Amino acid sequence: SAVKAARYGKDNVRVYKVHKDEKTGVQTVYEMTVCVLLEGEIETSYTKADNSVIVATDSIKNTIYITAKQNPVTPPELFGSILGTHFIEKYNHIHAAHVNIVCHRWTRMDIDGKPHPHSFIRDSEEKRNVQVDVVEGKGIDIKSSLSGLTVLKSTNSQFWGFLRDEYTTLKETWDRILSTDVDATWQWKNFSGLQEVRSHVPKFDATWATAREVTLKTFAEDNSASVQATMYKMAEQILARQQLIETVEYSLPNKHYFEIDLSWHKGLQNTGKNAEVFAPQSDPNGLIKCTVGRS
Amino acid sequence: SAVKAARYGKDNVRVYKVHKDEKTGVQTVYEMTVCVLLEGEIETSYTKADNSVIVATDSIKNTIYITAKQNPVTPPELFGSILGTHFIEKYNHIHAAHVNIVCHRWTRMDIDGKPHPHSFIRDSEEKRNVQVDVVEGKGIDIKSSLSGLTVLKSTNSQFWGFLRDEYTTLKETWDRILSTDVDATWQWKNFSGLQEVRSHVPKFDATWATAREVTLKTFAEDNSASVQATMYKMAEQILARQQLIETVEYSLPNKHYFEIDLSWHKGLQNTGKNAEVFAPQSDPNGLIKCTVGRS
Amino acid sequence: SAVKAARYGKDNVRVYKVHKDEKTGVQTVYEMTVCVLLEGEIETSYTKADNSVIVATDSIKNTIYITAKQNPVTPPELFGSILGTHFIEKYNHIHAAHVNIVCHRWTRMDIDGKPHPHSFIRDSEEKRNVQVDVVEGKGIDIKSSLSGLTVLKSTNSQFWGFLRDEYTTLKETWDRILSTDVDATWQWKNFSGLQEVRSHVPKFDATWATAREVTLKTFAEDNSASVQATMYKMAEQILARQQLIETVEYSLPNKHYFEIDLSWHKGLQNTGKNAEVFAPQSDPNGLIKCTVGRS
Amino acid sequence: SAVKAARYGKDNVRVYKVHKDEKTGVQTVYEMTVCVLLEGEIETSYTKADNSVIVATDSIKNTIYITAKQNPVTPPELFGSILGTHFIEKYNHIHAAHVNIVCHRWTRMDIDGKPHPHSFIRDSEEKRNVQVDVVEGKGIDIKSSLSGLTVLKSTNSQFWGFLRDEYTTLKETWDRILSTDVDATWQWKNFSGLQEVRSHVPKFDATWATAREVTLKTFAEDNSASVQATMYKMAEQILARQQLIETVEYSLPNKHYFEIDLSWHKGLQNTGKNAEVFAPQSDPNGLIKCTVGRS
Ligand SMILES: O=c1[nH]c(=O)c2[nH]c(=O)[nH]c2[nH]1
Ligand SMILES: O=c1[nH]c(=O)c2[nH]c(=O)[nH]c2[nH]1
Ligand SMILES: O=c1[nH]c(=O)c2[nH]c(=O)[nH]c2[nH]1
Ligand SMILES: O=c1[nH]c(=O)c2[nH]c(=O)[nH]c2[nH]1
Ligand code: NA
Ligand code: NA
Ligand code: NA
Ligand code: NA
Repeated sequence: SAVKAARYGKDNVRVYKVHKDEKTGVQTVYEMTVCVLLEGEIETSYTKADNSVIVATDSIKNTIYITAKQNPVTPPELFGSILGTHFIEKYNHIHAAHVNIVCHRWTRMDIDGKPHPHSFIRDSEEKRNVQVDVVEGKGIDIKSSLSGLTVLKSTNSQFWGFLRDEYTTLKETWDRILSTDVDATWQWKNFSGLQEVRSHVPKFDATWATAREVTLKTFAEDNSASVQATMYKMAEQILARQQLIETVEYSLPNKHYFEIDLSWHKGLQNTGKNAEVFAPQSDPNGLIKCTVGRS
Repeated sequence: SAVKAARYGKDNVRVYKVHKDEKTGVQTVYEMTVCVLLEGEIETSYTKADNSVIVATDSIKNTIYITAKQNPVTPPELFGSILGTHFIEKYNHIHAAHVNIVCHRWTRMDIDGKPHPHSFIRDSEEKRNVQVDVVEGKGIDIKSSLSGLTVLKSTNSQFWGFLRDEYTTLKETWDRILSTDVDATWQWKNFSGLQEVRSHVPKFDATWATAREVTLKTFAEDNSASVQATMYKMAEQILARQQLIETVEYSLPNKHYFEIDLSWHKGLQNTGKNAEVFAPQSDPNGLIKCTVGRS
Repeated sequence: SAVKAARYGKDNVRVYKVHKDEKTGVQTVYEMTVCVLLEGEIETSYTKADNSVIVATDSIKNTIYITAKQNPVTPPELFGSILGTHFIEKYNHIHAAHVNIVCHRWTRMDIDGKPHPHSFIRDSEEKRNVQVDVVEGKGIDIKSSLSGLTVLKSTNSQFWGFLRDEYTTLKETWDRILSTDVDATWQWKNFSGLQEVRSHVPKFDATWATAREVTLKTFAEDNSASVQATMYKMAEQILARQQLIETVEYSLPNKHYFEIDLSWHKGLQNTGKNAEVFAPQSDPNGLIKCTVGRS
Repeated sequence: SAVKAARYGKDNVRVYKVHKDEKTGVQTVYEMTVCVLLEGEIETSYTKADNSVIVATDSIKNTIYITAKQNPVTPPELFGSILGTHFIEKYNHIHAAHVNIVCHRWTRMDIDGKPHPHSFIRDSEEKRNVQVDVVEGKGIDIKSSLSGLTVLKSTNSQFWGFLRDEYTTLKETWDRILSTDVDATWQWKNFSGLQEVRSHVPKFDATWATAREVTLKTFAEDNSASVQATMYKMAEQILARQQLIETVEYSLPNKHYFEIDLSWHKGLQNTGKNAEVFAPQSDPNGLIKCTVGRS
């Protein structure tokens, strides 16, 4: 037998960092969950019980904390690039580092219409994520995403005109509920190394903001023909607004809300134009994906 | 043997309702999870396989939907009272109904600074809950709560002056992080029946708003001596502002954030006044509770 | 305002203990999750920011580990009694201790038909739990339970003869699937203190075994008239077999499996006697409870 | 813009099937969760709001149930191949089908040492999974796996001889606890179509059994030098025993159990050879992966 691929590291490393402006007294917090997996000339650890080539995963953990202490942790695209570059530059035999970061929300509280200097609220489970692959001699590949953005619109969603055969029972409709959990990923052009990532630092936060804004506005305003059509509209607008992204990927469940026929009870009308009470379905769910690039 | 207590019903009933203003075109959605358990003269179902006394839990499910169709579902204190009263009035042998409702957030989206007429976002997993007990000949007992409100403050939390013995290793501190998940419950005076609940309907939403506001403001502004002291301050202010509540109950975990000593690495200073990077701890956690009433 | 009730402590304390027989070399492991909440003369911590009366929850955590080091951790009824008694005897002003323990399964592996001396498997998420309340001057109250025991029977479950009115759509049936998650609690007679708990130590493991055996055998062999009737049969047999228990409590969901009508497709027969493929329903679910004591 | 990739379908489709031997009366149940995603000439659904090319995901759901009614659902490698082949043969414009199946455990109960004819227990959350990719003109690719197999050994695990630099604090050890959640995947040689999958049907269950047996025996008996070395041993034995598998992939977390130093309390000895009580750590965790193929 032979080792065809191998990677190892530390997962689920929770990190908090605070910044304190001592001249205004305003504090700012950051909280993330980090995973770092390494690749390189490490097969003998597997095949020959040779631990001399292992950078202990405990040491990987320490390195994450030390790196956070000595460098900015925002935007996460930059922090992940710094972290990954460290491993490939420090260890001769380590040739690739894979960094995943999940950013948790801590939004400043407003007290009596004023932003509070050191108090925060978690306003949703939506996450801002990055995947950074640092590969010796091949630069830095970054994928940015938002996930866990849950939305619903109560009307201005349609689904008709689909294929009908002997497996089909679904009725066509011109007015339904649409709800989803948004997972959206934008893939950056390859960067040659950390200097080039630094040169583009302002683009990371602005592109995340744009992706979020485009997603919400398109969802709210599109008289949707299907999930497929709406998500394509989102992707094409993001691409038009940031030339340094190569592709946009959406993964959207269709979280179904079923009409409930009550006419068996005293002739109650609760379907079609009379539909007021619905049954949210936990499973199954549609799952729709697409990757959009430039022609 | 003998049956000492018994209750049965339907759990995890998901319900959506929409309201449509046809003159402005604005839509408003409500989504909840409902549980209904019944008590009464039903022991023979257990002891004698006598199903004639069982209101099927499937029928309980249908009744929830029909009741939502025919009545307002806000505020949840009212809906739960209506639902519970139905069972005890409709079935001679059913003497108590226990209704629990969890309200999920669907907050209207703002698009380009305007509130959107039919699009919504889940801005956090915080819930608004009610527990309504309807007991024949003893009125309606209501407990209202908010839960899942997650907050953090980065400073202006202290913990010193506690008991020190041979089991104690914890250092005193005058500056720490405080983070918690707020669980807060206010218990209403008993109501004689549904007429009296109706008479107080505006008090339910305003009291929820007050409890939320008092919790956030007290958390943000209190230079906290302990979790115990801060939560008492919250409870006493709520009681002072709504005479119809009898008690306020808080249940707060202390979600610990540990300092990380890095001095072993190149003499790095990351403790005390130099603390910038911390390790959020998933477990264990402190758990602090209290029930406050009027003297 | 006034403090009407208060308790505080440490939750989610994970503990492992190993026992090593150095003469046979066999090792035995135990793993649990522990919560300890205290009550007593502690109101001034809440009302007056007086921390002098607080036994720090960090110290409670240390005490759990020290107690596990110095005493047996099985059966959990004994360990919890020891732990709770410690707090009320050591601290004059602490008058009640509430201990909850969740026991996780580590079952010895059999390798080539031989029990392995130091290797274990988690064979299910079923838990063995205890709730121990130690109250100064009122002894020791213990509730033992098993939870997370998930079972299914494919036939020999019925449900007919229930109440039918204008809210009822459910069809009667003489052959259905029955599946549940068993939650079963037996409440011991009050014990006067730790000496009396020690005197009964062998009864704790045997009574847990009996409760488990009775539950599985009754579920498997009863031609069930309803969940209500089957659970009563379980409870009465447990009571008959351990005189020192006062009550038995069951809480059972009915996890529904729905028939799927396929006759719209090529006349396929998949209902009633022809039912082969079913749709497991995640929600809603029936919930059935009862407490049985002795006449 | 242009669509670079697209797939869509139904997720989280829960399915139960029963088999009844009417001559012995023994029943056998199967329960799974199924996902089916399709690819093909469907871009116009995204770009042009052309729903005529969409096989509705609701119809995909119906097809899963109908297919389960008309065909064996074991072994899952066969069922998934049948299901995927259906879509590419039935729809001219659908060229790839991706089927994922999760098999849930329902193990027959033994009552009084006899296997019960229709009663089952869920003995762990371990799953048996398959991923089947059916691609028009390129056959059938199958990946089989077991996941959620949680084990612990209390000794005969070591970790020393690793790289030590200024990021390293971890002590070497010759005796530690090792615990993991096993995720193991074996990739079958490509099959030309459904006829060839049928010809190998007995190999699927036997290879799953072998992979499970090899994993448990190797874990139990290996005096482990590291997670890396132990997992390689497992992979190489599986490859040696089934010539039709091309690669074996393991993904193993190292779920850490920390020693607790108690010497600060009355000189208690609980480290090294005296270690009896340990602290299970929920996070972070090591993560170790490798893919093994044949030289
Ligand atoms: O937007 C949708 N797309 C689909 O492909 C689909 N299929 C289905 O059943 N409902 C929907 N809705
Ligand atoms: O606010 C707190 N209260 C306590 O009772 C306690 N105990 C502890 O260890 N930390 C804290 N903090
Ligand atoms: O065993 C059952 N008990 C009930 O009370 C009930 N109600 C229902 O709809 N199904 C069942 N089944
Ligand atoms: O088996 C192990 N492998 C590692 O790579 C590692 N790293 C670490 O800190 N502990 C371990 N243990
Ligand atoms: Na390198
Ligand atoms: Na009544
Ligand atoms: Na005492
Ligand atoms: Na095809």
